[PDB]
Amino acid sequence: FCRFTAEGVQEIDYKDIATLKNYITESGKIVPSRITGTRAKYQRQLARAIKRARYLSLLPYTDRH
Amino acid sequence: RKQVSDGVAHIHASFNNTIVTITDRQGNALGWATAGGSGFRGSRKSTPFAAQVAAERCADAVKEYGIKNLEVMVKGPGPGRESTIRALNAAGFRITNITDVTPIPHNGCRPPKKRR
Amino acid sequence: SLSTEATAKIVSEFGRDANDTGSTEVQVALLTAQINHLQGHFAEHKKDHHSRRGLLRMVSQRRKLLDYLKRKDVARYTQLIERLGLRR
Amino acid sequence: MRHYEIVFMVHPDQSEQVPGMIERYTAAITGAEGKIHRLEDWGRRQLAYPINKLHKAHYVLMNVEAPQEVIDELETTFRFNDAVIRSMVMRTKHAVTEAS
Amino acid sequence: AVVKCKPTSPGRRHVVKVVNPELHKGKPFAPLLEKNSKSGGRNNNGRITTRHIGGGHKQAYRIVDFKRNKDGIPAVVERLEYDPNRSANIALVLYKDGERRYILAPKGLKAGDQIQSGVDAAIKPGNTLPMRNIPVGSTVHNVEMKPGKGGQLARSAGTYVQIVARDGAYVTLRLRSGEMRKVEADCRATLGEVGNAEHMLRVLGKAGAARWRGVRPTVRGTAMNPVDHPHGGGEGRNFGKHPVTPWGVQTKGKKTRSNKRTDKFIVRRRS
Amino acid sequence: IKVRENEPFDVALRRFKRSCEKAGVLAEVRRREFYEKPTTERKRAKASAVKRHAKKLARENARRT
RNA sequence: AGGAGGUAAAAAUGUUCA
RNA sequence: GCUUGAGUCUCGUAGAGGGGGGUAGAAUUCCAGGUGUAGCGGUGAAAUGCGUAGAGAUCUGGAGGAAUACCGGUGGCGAAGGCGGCCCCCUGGACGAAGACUGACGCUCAGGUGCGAAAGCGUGGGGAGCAAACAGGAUUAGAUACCCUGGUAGUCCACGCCGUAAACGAUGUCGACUUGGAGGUUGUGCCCUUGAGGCGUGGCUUCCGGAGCUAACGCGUUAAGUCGACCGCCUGGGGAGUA
Repeated sequence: FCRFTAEGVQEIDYKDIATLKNYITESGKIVPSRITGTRAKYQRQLARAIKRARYLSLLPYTDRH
Repeated sequence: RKQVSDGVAHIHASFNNTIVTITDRQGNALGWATAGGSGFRGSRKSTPFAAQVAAERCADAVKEYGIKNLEVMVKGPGPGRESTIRALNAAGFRITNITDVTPIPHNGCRPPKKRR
Repeated sequence: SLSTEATAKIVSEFGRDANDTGSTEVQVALLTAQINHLQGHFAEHKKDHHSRRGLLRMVSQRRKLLDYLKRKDVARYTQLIERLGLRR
Repeated sequence: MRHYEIVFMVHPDQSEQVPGMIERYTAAITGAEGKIHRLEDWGRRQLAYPINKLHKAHYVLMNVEAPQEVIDELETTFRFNDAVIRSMVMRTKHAVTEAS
Repeated sequence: AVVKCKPTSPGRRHVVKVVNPELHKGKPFAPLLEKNSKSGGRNNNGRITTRHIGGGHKQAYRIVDFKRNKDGIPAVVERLEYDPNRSANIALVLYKDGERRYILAPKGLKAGDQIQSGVDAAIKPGNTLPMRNIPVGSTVHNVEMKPGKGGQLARSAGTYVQIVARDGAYVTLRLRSGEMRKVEADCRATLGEVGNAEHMLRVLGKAGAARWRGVRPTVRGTAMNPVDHPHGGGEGRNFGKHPVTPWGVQTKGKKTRSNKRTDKFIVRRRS
Repeated sequence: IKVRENEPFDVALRRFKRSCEKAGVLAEVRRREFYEKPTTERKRAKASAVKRHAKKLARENARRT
């Protein structure tokens, strides 16, 4: 339903935790594209963003930490 | 005795049994009760009603310590899991916060092929 | 994998000028430049099988051209094999 | 030369000794004509999860542009320097300078 | 280079030669050499205490610096030698002040590299430095037990010990067998592993191949008479006895470890 | 995975657990590995899913109801 | 409407041609 | 000679394409220690097994090995086999844009050469989990099976070998032509980005379907439609893909 950088093109950064936490559930899971209404190309960069930020301890792997 | 104020209840609900133990916030256990020791041998061993009396018989044996509020950490899927906490709600305790600590791996070791 | 300056050097050397980039002489030398550079890659690793198939392709693409050049112009063909250093 | 977006976290206590370190790493880089773009020192913030123990570490972003040889010089000073824990280097994409 | 020979004769058809083309094909450094006679397995009393020893090719002793007491004097690896008293190869290094010494040659160490010892060593193979300067999880060799003692563990071909944990003044290492020893933190260790790891791929082939290594024919106890070996006797290869040594001690499963003064350091026994 | 409803709740009301996973992935990583049926049964999953989508746009008959 | 948990231990054989 | 075949050069784009080196978190098992106590585990039921030496459960710490949850989708890439945690180095191919260049250098290809899941074989390491063989307990008329508890090779790594699969869209490869509808994915140009966009232009890809085609099922612009070039292959069943 909703849209994002698909119209107002921008590069999804991993240091940006503000826009990044919208795509993360309370458990610490990556939400599917079939919900957020994002494009496939921007989704993959976003998935890579989560994995990079998770490595740098900016986002939790799970909520049992 | 020690008279511990608070405590954390743990529930290990598997598919064929449920062993509910009550410990404090530091991890040191203070008593437990199983559905396998409350009679119920076999088919009844994996039932929510058996999970009910397990929570009741664990509500006892911790009387020496008398804990007011209780944190709940349920673990694993199965027949109990929900009837053990509702029975523990009516047990008299003060359920603080209920959580789910199921051990989900990130595709670690390989699970069996069994069952046909 | 042939940086732009290396590509620009050989192209304006084996042909007429920078305008000449598709002639047969140009192609053979430019492909040989990639193979000579890629020789270092398969010196080690030895198991990068997928990229090798890319090498064998340009190897035969070179051989298709040389057999064309000999069949069309043995004059320039003889001068190309001596300037590039191949053809036993 | 290629751009880099290295990010390395240092130990909490050793954050009192970190400022001099940034200027030490950059010196070897510009010594090899490596241009620097950012130097954004975030500061000691919370670690979402325990790393070898002790959370709340100090973050340092560098955003460097340098030759390929000087970075392995730089990342080897990360493995064997136990003050700095969990380093990470990245790709170019024409290094930027603004976000925090 | 694990090269297998060609059968031009029986006894040469199974031989697998391990050749290293980088080994100096000349003579070793004369000053660092000294004679080394053969015992023959005979002690002070002249009796053969250790059986199966004698003959072999005459070899000289190359004094190898295991200790590594030089600090902050960068040396360069000149050439790789062949040592008939080891299993690994020895590198003839040259220091800055003109000193020449023999050291064990690690895996990645080609003639022309630069090594150094001391606490100011960079973490690079060949460099020797105390274990509280070496990162935990690293791989070392030629490790000591007592500070400045010399280095006993992991010294043969393709051998190495792993620093598994470090607590205070005691660093626990995981030896090559699987033992989990404890050690003084002042014990110097050399980074990397011991080179020439392809040594174990070598097969001797001839019976004489072993004869010039110094080994000597080993006779099975079953072939003997009862007066020589507990096994002995028989009238057609009979045994019917629990396997033992020539001295009546049960072999094949019977621990002989009994030190008790050094088990304080040993954490876990091999398995 | 973590609920409080801080003070006045007095009832479980945890629908949040089933919303994450808790059982769908446990009765999946329980047994039966295969490495084969995944691509088989999930190619089977959306095969029938597109046809329920097809008759979604194909129930325009009369039938009289 | 859209998605998750649970739902059958044991039962073999049947001559030939039409 | 020429250019619409083919190939090359300049600029960008997407991707589990490939090889090598490090790194991370969850979890399983094992080990040491504290709390604490009669069961635990398993199943249709049960038993073997583990357990008062003190398990299971719980908490702290440690060691390993293997696999990468979510993202993940009839999504992407590769000749095929097949490949997905993160990062770095080396490196192949494909596509698009506006042009220039060479000038038919092409298509196919017996023999030949290389790659080629898994299982298996050799040398040397590794070994948590899973698990042939095997053992034990059941089920049973019997059960050298299905089920349960254990468990070796193997599964993992490096270097060779083997060359086989329902290696399958059961559809050889290249090229031309012949109505459409709805989605997915990745480039590109123009218009008011006036607002999650509108209209054309390419590659790859999924489902439904027209003519035609087919024995029928079904295929249907990625054809099994209409043609061309070359290659491989079949000639009743079994014997036998054996001697």
